[PDB]
Amino acid sequence: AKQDVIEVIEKAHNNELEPTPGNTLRQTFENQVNRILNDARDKTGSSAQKSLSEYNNFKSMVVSGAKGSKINISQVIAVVGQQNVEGKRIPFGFKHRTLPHFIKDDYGPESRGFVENSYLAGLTPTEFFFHAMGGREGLIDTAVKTAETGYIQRRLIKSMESVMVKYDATVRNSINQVVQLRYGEDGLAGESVEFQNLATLK
Amino acid sequence: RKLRRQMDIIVSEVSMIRDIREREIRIYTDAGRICRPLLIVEKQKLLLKKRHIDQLKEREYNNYSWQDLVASGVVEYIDTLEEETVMLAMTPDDLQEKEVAYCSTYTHCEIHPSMILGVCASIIPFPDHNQSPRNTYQSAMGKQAMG
Amino acid sequence: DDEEETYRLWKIRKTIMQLCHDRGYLVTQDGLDQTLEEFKAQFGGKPSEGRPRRTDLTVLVAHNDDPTDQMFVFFPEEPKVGIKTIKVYCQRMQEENITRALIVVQQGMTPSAKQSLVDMAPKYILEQFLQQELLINITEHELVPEHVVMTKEEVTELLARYKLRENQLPRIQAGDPVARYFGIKRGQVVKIIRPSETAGRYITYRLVQ
Amino acid sequence: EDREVLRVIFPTGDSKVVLPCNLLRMIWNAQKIFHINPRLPSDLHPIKVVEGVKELSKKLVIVNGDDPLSRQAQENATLLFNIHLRSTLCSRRMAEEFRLS
Amino acid sequence: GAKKSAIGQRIVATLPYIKQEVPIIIVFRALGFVSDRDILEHIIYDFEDPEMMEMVKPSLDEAFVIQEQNVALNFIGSRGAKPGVTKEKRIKYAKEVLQKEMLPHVGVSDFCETKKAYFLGYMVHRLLLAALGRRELDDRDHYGNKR
Amino acid sequence: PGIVGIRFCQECNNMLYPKEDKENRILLYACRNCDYQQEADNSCIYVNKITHEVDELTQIIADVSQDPTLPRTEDHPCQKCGHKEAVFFQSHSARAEDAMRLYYVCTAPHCGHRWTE
Amino acid sequence: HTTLRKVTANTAIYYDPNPQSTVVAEDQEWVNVYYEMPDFDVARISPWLLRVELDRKHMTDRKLTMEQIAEKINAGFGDDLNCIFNDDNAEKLVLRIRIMNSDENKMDDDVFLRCIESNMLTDMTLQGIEQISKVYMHLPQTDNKKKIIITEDGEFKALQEWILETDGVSLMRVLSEKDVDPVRTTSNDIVEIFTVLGIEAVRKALERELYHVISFDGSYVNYRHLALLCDTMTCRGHLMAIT
Ligand SMILES: [Zn+2]
Ligand SMILES: [Zn+2]
Repeated sequence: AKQDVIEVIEKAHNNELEPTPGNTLRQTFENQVNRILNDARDKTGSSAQKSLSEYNNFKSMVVSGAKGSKINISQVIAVVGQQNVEGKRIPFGFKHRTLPHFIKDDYGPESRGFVENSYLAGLTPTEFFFHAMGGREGLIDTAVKTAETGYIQRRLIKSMESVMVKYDATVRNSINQVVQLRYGEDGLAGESVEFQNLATLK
Repeated sequence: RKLRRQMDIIVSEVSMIRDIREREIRIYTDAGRICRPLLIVEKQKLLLKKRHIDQLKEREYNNYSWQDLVASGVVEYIDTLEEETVMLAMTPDDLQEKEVAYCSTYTHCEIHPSMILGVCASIIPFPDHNQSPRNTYQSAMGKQAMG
Repeated sequence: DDEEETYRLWKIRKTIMQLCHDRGYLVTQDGLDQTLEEFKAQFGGKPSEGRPRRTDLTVLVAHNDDPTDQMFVFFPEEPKVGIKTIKVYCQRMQEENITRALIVVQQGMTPSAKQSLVDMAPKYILEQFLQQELLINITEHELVPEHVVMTKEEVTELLARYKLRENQLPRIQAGDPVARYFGIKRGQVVKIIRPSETAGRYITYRLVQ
Repeated sequence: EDREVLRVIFPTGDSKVVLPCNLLRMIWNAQKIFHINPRLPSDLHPIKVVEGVKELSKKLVIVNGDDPLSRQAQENATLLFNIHLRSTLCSRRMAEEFRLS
Repeated sequence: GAKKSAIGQRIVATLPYIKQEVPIIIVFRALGFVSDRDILEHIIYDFEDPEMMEMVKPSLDEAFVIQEQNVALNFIGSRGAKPGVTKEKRIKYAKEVLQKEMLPHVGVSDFCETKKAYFLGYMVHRLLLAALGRRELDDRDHYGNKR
Repeated sequence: PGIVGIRFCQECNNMLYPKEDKENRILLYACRNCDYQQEADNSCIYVNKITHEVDELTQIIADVSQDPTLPRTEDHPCQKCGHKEAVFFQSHSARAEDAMRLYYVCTAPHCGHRWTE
Repeated sequence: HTTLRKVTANTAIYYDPNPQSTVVAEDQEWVNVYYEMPDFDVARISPWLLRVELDRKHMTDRKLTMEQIAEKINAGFGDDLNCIFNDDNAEKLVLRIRIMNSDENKMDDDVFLRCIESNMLTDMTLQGIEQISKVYMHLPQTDNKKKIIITEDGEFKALQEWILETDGVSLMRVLSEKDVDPVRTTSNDIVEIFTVLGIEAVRKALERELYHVISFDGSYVNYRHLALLCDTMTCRGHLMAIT
């Protein structure tokens, strides 16, 4: 993978990289490098999930859905993979380089935040820092979204609070104005329904 | 840079920045800047030799300590906006010839990579083996521990 | 060019012939379906320096129940219209004894004319249609359910069944593109028949206020 | 007539719907409770499957009324359910697949 | 508009202790440079680059009407914290603004009007580079910008 | 065409402005604060490059060759003096349109030759 | 939306005393060609020249004709402006411009001529619909955007057809244009559906948007609860924000 990223990088230095329609040459380059690196971590993930024995306990917690997902096994055994900030690969905090160690204008997989080590073998120093940059974006979202999702939850209730199914079975808000002739248009409480196929259709 | 490494006219605290493309040079004596020490690398060799480490090993009753290490030009304080003009090597390993030269120019080497962690995150064993929010939670629960 | 302006005069005429058909005015089956070349044969291709001048495009359709009622669809030739222009049209409606008529405006109506339309409620009613609002029949879009305007007999029987006052229905304001389409006036009630994925069909009633 | 209505209500032919009672489970429950042998020929008259759903569909009442406005508003409320309930209880499926006694 | 389209991009300074904005070339003439060759000599360090020349040109046409130093100080003093009753009360007021509250780190005293000229021309020079795009916009969070 | 440029008066050192001579149909430049006039040699006035294909070799500074943080290859020898070290970098320019093209700057003292491949 | 600045290479204003002067090297050829039989110069030719370049890439990309641009410029500004252009033979594609001939029959000229440029480059509107920034073209792989036809056998056949997806919306004009599908065209923006297709289309197009953000995660919320929220909002007769 890291050798196929060096070819895509070398093709763009000589201008041989042709932009995909609707995409800046920076947008087509940031896509082709993400198409390669995702296939890398998607391949090494599925190569790690073939190796697990029937007696493995991770496979026991994943297969029954009790806890964990198939993508946590990949990162433990195989590769943690690309680390993203704001949906984009790690940006340049310094001038044209990510950390003091890297050389200016290094777009290679290591410089821009791809972590090729698994939590078991342990992350190298910089991969530890980029992994910390991708986790901060998780902590922040969880702190910000809750206060928005709670101010919306309060607005939806105060506007609808008094709508109720009257004895005519017509749904009417607090004024007696008619919101619906029957509740939900079929007039059925929502807890007793199930999914079904029509089988005459199609 | 030579006068700062001998600490003659310029305290080690003054930071100096040559920005080539815009042609400026900046010298900040200002207070509040934040700077951490680094080893210096001249050519491909560290300026920290073995004779420096033997004297520090015996540091007791030598009256020979960090300030006598800084005054020999071996270590250097480098604040942030001067880290934009520097090439750092993680360890002396990166200085040796790898036959495929990433960079031959390394101008400073870091003392140890694990000094990037604070006081409450320095108590975690093997912090690089954990998902990143899990070193952040221990920072919160390391301050609440009965002891 | 003049091929586009001949094509535009083809939609506007066609879409209007669907209004008059959906409001229940007698419209022949041939006038509903016109191939452009057949339209280009009747009104002759290029409007500019050509036989259609934007006048003589006028449409006179008679209501299904009453042959006397009828209606007009007027096409002004001016980019904008003004009270002196409408007063010409209203003088024509007075001449031919009708009441209801339509106006298809190219660009917009002068702010003094819009009130002049309201100035006559009982005697004559006129409706402003921008040249674009007729370029497409919104009744045939997927989002818009079938609307049906209801007779007074059916609204009385409705409000008795559910025992509703008139103001307890949902509303559809008279400035609504599907209110203009069906020429609905404040106080009428419309019947929205739309397919649903729970009931399989549902009938909503909107009052127009 | 119902197969033409469904293709109007469900373009893209998504057949997965949410309805009040499960027919395929309850037809399947009345096979096990009554010990029906599907290898054997059924005794269930193919008319009494037809006259029984018609008499059923009248006993499912969302909207109560005798008015022509009340009749039309039930046929719409129970529309997609009576369509589903006439697919699975069809006189043929009872003779072949289910073989209910 | 008719004027906005023709002019192009005009540069303005928002000074401390002035109610509203002031054009730039008014601020250089307030500091004692009469000619436009001297004003553009501080802002644009190389005249052979026309790309910058075209950037500044529309900001000379906005300041064209005030050609004199003492007219310009009066242009400023009109906008002060309170308008001076007598004219020379305003010119005395605006000059005290340029001496003290204008860029005080360069100098507070008298002939510093030259020292304030280059550096204030350097703000206007570096604002062009980000308008032409020959440099990166400074980063709000870059931790070398912090004290 | 040319990107043109300013001209200054020789007395008050102000900005000359282009104006038309109606009698002789000859483009003139005139300061607005004096009577000074001068004949236009260039005959072009306002020129604007919208496509703005820009030559970076003009902006690049030869001093860039001293930066440790830039990469360098001995693959590409210098075109002038035939020196093996070349320190290459990208646009480093906002509003560059789309360019990943590398620009090369020759190392060794005082050569400073700057090429693009 | 294609402004004339999209296709323009560079622009320069020149001073020409007479057209046959041609301070530029190349123009002199075809300049004389049009002035062998010069027309509508009867008044006089304004000296101030505006000479713009057009990149053949962007010209051939959008299938633009120099004659087409000549029309829209002359039509937009009227007879106050004269326009002259190359054949495609020219490797460098040039469009000459001059001030009104009859204007010779305030604002100066070079100032007023630069005021025309900065108005043109933004305001020309050569093609398309203003407020439409970009339009993407792709074949959808999701069965919601795939046209699905009932064949002669009654089967559902999902067809792949090209669909466009615009950045920015003006719905009323997009629907009106030829070959664009009136029925199935839709926008996600509500208020422009309200003002165009009615309050009923908002009742449906709102429950199609809410059902998209809720079921995008793969999560599922019953249709009953979506339809009541869209009933409470639109039952007053107009869009009722929750605020
Ligand atoms: Zn002068
Ligand atoms: Zn060389």
